[PDB]
Amino acid sequence: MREVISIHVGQAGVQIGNGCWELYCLEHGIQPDGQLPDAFNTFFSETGAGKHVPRAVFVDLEPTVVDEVRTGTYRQLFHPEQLISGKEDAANNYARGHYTVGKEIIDLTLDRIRKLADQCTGLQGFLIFHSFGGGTGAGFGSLLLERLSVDYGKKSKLEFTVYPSPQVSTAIVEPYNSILATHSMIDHSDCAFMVDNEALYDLCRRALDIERPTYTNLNRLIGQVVSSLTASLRFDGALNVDFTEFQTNLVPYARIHFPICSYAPVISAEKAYHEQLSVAEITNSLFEPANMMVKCDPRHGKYMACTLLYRGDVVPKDVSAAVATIKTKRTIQFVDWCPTGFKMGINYQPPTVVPGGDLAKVQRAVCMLANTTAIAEAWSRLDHKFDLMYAKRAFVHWYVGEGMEEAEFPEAREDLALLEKDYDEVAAES
Amino acid sequence: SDEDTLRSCISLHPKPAPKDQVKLLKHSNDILRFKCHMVTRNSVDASRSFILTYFMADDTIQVFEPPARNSGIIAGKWLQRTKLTNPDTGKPFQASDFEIGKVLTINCSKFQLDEATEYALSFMEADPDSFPQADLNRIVTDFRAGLKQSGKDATDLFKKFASNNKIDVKGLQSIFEAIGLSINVHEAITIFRRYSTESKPTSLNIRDYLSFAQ
Amino acid sequence: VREIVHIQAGQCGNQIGAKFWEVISDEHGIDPTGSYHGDSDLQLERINVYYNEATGGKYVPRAILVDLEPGTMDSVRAGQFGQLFRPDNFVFGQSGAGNNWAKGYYTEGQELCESILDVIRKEAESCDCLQGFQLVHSLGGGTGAGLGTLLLNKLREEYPDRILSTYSIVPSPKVSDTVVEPYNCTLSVHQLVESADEVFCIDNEALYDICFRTLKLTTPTYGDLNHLVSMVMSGTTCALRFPGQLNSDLRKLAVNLVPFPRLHFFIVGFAPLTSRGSQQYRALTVPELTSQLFDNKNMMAACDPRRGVYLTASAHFRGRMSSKEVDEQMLNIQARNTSYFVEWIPSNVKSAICDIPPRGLKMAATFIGNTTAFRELFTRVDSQFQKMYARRAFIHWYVNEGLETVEFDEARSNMTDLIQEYEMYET
Amino acid sequence: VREIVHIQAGQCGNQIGAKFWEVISDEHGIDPTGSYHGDSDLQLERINVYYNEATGGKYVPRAILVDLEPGTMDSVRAGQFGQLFRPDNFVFGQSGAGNNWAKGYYTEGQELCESILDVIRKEAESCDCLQGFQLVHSLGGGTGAGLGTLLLNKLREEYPDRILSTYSIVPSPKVSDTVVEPYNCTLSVHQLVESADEVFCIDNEALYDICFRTLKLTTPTYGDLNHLVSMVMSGTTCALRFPGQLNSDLRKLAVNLVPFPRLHFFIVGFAPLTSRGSQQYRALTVPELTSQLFDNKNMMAACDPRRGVYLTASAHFRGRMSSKEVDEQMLNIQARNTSYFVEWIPSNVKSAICDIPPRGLKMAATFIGNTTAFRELFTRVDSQFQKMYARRAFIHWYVNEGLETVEFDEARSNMTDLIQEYEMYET
Ligand SMILES: Nc1nc2c(ncn2[C@@H]2O[C@H](COP(=O)(O)OP(=O)(O)OP(=O)(O)O)[C@@H](O)[C@H]2O)c(=O)[nH]1
Ligand SMILES: Nc1nc2c(ncn2[C@@H]2O[C@H](COP(=O)(O)OP(=O)(O)O)[C@@H](O)[C@H]2O)c(=O)[nH]1
Ligand SMILES: Nc1nc2c(ncn2[C@@H]2O[C@H](COP(=O)(O)OP(=O)(O)O)[C@@H](O)[C@H]2O)c(=O)[nH]1
Ligand SMILES: [Mg+2]
Repeated sequence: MREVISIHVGQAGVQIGNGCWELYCLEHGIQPDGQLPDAFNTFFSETGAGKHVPRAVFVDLEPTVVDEVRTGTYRQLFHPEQLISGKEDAANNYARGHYTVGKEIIDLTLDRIRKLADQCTGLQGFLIFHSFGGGTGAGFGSLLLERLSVDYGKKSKLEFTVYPSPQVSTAIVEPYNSILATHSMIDHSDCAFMVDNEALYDLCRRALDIERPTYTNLNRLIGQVVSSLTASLRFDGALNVDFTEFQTNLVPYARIHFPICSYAPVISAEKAYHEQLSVAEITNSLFEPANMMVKCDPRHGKYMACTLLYRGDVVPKDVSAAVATIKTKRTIQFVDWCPTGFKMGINYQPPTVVPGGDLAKVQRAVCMLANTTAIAEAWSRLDHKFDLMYAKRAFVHWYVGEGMEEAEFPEAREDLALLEKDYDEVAAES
Repeated sequence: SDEDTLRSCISLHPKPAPKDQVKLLKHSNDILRFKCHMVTRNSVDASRSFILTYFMADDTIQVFEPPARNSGIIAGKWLQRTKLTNPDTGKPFQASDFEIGKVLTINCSKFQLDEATEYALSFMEADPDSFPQADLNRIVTDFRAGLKQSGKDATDLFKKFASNNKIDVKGLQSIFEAIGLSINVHEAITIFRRYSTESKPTSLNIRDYLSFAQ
Repeated sequence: VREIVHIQAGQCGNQIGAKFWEVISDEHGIDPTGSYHGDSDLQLERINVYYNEATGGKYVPRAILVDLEPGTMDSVRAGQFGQLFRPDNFVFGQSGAGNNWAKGYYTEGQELCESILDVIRKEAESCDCLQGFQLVHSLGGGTGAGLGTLLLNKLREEYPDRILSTYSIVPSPKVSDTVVEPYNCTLSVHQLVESADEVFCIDNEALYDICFRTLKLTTPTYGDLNHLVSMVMSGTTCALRFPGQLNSDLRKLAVNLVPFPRLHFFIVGFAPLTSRGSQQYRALTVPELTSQLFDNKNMMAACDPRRGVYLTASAHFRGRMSSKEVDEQMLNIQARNTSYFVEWIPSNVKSAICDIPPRGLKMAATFIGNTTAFRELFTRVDSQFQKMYARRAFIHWYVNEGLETVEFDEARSNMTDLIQEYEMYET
Repeated sequence: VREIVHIQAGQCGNQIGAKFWEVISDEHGIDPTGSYHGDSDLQLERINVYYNEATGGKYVPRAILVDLEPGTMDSVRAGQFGQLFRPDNFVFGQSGAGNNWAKGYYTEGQELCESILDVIRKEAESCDCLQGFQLVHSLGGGTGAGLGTLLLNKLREEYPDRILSTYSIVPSPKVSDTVVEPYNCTLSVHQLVESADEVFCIDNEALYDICFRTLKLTTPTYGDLNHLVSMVMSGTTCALRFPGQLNSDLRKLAVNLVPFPRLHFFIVGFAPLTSRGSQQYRALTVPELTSQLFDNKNMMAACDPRRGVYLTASAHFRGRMSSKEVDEQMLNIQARNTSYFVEWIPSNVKSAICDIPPRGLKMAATFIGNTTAFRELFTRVDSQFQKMYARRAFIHWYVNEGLETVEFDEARSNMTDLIQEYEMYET
């Protein structure tokens, strides 16, 4: 009917891809072998006999993470062509992941993505997952994005990627890679979402009461957001929301596109009995800074445009009252030159829970994606960290030796400075 | 008040009428609740469900209407606790007049009792003297006497009047009518509560009913 | 076809009005459900005065319910005749009563006034005619004293011609249920004098006294006290509802009993009343009723007439009796006690006769009078007002709402002149 | 023989259209399979108004369905009355809605327009006569606002004489479901003013307000919201379908209600509306019907008439009833509230009576009016549009389709002149 293709690059992309696809199978009711014990065509293709095959591509320059799936339980579901593995990873180097090693495999993967698109008669967009700090996430993702832009043109390329955390960091060279990937992404991407692990750790500890989270717990929370966004297309609802509808309302300018993510209710099994969790409670919780998946306070900035998606037992009349109460909050800021600011989506299919999962069985749930100037706080932090390292030229030799010309470093710094100006002139008022 | 009326008649100084302290102090915490609906020609009011409250400490009837979503009717207390007199008998209402299946005229409006709370049924069972409708021994003896007079095997009655090998309240009424004796809906529910081997007494089993029948 | 609109405001008015509708429903034979199950065709002649007809053969009363908190409506829904009232006629707020005249008049009064008036306009313009309004409220309270006077002002503006007859309960002089009543009462009176045509004052202490003296009740409840008030409710409008030898409606009552625009506060009383065990031995006749009516103990307001003088008086009789007997007694009672009547108005006693008496009574009578004894009532509230007005601190609760202190000075000045007005006419 | 062609566009138009086709199927008594199973011969007199007949006595409606994405189309297929619609009448694209007026009008509008027009030509030329067209679409969206207006202009070119009556949804002023609405609404207004003869504006905020105030539904869903709209389309065309004492079709409505070619935006209202538990207390008659119709709360568009003045209004009455009582109400309501009508047009209120009322209701009425209170509606979207247009960014999504920025200046200019057009006729 209409199709969406998911593309995963890097360890983080494959790890999130594992969590996302297990939720899709449970929601639709597909066994790990592809058989059954609707919206199947959206994410899956019918092989001819009883098995279903998903529309996904897994890419990484090292075999360990990909080989986990190949030996895992879910190995039967996927096509061997979809699982593409390189030989040696980029070693946290943008230059290595872009020019020398990335170009060894770029045309191999693009053929498989294009081959999958031939079966997608109603393809409406792509989903792409990155880790900004990683070499493959940035260097290889930039090369893939640049190619897809000219290969397909006016087809939505939506991104859901991992922003470096404000203080928690695992790679020293991370500020270098993130800025370099910023230049390539900003012009080619239709819209890119931000999440960071530091915010998720606090959310996965406070609201969901788990003291010692792993990457596995964080991936499932990410999986819920992707399912909610795609639900409006997969299942019936009083207000259908398409990718193009998301693209038009959320982004006011070409370069302001970056939204932020939130989800509610996020609660444990014990507390569920004590709260009714009607429309008013879930909507109010979406706006507190504690629930943001990006560790930045919206009170520092303002709101340009927002989108809400409702799932389950929701009546449209109660939605209007909830958002109207939101408008009365003086704790929330909006720019005068955008009075309406909201699109609402209501879908009937409730969320699906996972065996050994972390979330209770809530009858209704809501997801929010919103555009705010508060993200300018995040860009400044990365900008300051980069300047100290580049002032003393702390890691330039590694990048130059792998094909990089040094002139790229000031240019990528310049575009980020222009982007920071863009968010500031938007925040101005007339 | 009418109690003051009796005081005025009895003595030249209308000394205050004594309230029954023994009944009040013992039965202060005892409340029986019954689920009922109106028997009226109005289709809208006929679908309204009510809960009746009877206070034993002072013999008052209180009627409450639970709130129903998308009903369009302002629910709430439908009748305050009141010392109401039975129009049928001309006497103040007593607990023995409250029987399941018995239609009660309250506020000269017509109410049919449908269900009773677990404590109300248990309390009525615990005191058969004041609640003949819950006296199971009388019902059992009458049932046995009627079966002997009719000469009809209970197994054949079970086969004839049971749906899916189970007896409903209407089925038990049908069996009683076949014998030739009446059964009140309160009596049948008491039979179900005592004998039925399920958590919710809605049906009877063949061996269980035969134990009640033999 | 002289329809009358009834409005209940506040905790005190609603409870009395609820007891009022039981009597009217009983007299006309109206079922609590609204069906008619009476016994005489005469009851159906002029039921339009108080009732409207529904499609399903039911009858709906011309009643509007007003209060600031929902607690009072829920009891009315629990009332015996609760179903009778029209569901949309219940208009209520969502705030505490406050027991504050300024808060009731200004803060919550304006919000409710706009909603209430359109509810009233529904009943007011749905009938072939409308003679007068009928309000039940208390003056010592905050909701009925504050908001009730506000609606009284608006009703006069839209309907100047109609008689705005009201029934009020006065704060008791010995022990009362609220400390701040003299503030609430003083402010209300200024609105009451200029706007309302007819005001009847009722005192709870006398209602205690008569129950103890005559009815001989040692556990009287608010049911008995409100029931006695409901008798005068039905008697005054009874002339419109039933035929009689000499008809006398509200506008007749206002013309005769009111000699000057401001001297219109009235005292009321009802007969016969007997200890309910001794009723068998009473030789109840027309002269016996006359003995009760003019007896000071039967007066519903605790202002002894003997301490003042009378200006006008009127009595109604319900039932079949002699016309000469009724007229003779009023001549005798006027001449026998000339020391309590003004020389410059002869024939101070007005009469009327009604064909159908209330249920259970072979005949019954109602008495309404005006006298200078009201100066005792206003003295009690005025003397108290001066004491706590010096202690200007209670005003701070009224100040926070927005009431300006000169309103206290203005209201007492009007009340003081009203006291002086009854003083000068004694001469 | 006055056949009417129904056209639906977009998400809102189909769901409203789907609910609308249920009601008239119920009124005529059409089984969901398409076979007639009604109860009166009067239903078969002029069934030609809305339904076509196949070989096997299977009635197929004159419906054309249009959308850009199949998501809305498949929901109609699984509906209760899904089997009724003609399979070839479903015309749909294979692209996202986009919620962009420029994309809907130009890029995907041209591709679908040629195919859609031949589909209408099948229905238009298959009847002995064809009175007018009837469009249901949304203005805040992209498919109904964009492609619907494109089809509206083409329909005018081929069939200038026929009445292009449309039903539209107006964006809510407080909180709405789309950010970019002021662009889409303003651009659609310029096309609608010159092309469409009759436009009815419907707002969701009134629908929620009506259900909460009157019907007491705690959770009113779209099924309830579309159903209230569903009555109005049935009531207007009823004069065609059934006999009466004074017939009044669409062309009569436009002649009376439209004084000038550009002042034709209308407000609609329906009566009676009563809570499910409240109906037993009501005495539904003609005078009670008139009370709701002219009450401002029953209006389905959030434009308070008292803030403006009326020019023309028309009312229909359904049910066996005295013609005199209907005519008197038109006179009284006009003379009672003369402050809200223009002196220079007498007899601003039209009346018409039809014999057969809808199911369940013993008599029902429909109100359609024209007033200057719409100046409030267009001021809201103008003020938002200027804040939209100063921040020139959202134009980016419209320019890429090919829209010139001069159109935004043109669209506001024409709509601005529409605002002052209502201003001057108030004098
Ligand atoms: N939230 C989340 N982040 C992850 C996860 N796995 C990896 N990451 C992110 O990935 C970063 C490390 O880089 P990689 O995971 O190796 O990504 P890469 O681009 O493939 O880097 P290379 O292995 O050198 O090719 C860490 O800083 C994490 O932030 C995960 O499971 N969950
Ligand atoms: N006689 C009588 N007095 C009452 C009743 N209910 C309340 N009151 C009196 O009304 C007085 C003031 O009450 P309040 O609630 O403030 O009246 P409101 O605020 O004007 O409606 C108190 O002194 C009460 O004793 C009743 O049912 N009967
Ligand atoms: N009342 C009502 N409004 C609806 C319904 N469906 C959609 N809408 C409204 O239509 C507006 C725009 O919807 P949209 O999807 O853009 O319609 P389209 O693009 O023209 O097909 C939204 O603001 C919705 O509130 C419905 O079934 N009932
Ligand atoms: Mg990697």
